Amino acid sequence: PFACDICGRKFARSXXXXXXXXRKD
Ligand SMILES: [Zn+2]
Repeated sequence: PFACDICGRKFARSXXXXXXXXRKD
């Protein structure tokens, strides 16, 4: 795994890394 800064949570690698929703909301 790897963690986000902005979430403080663990995730995989995942071509949905389409979460670039850290540009607009
Ligand atoms: Zn995140």
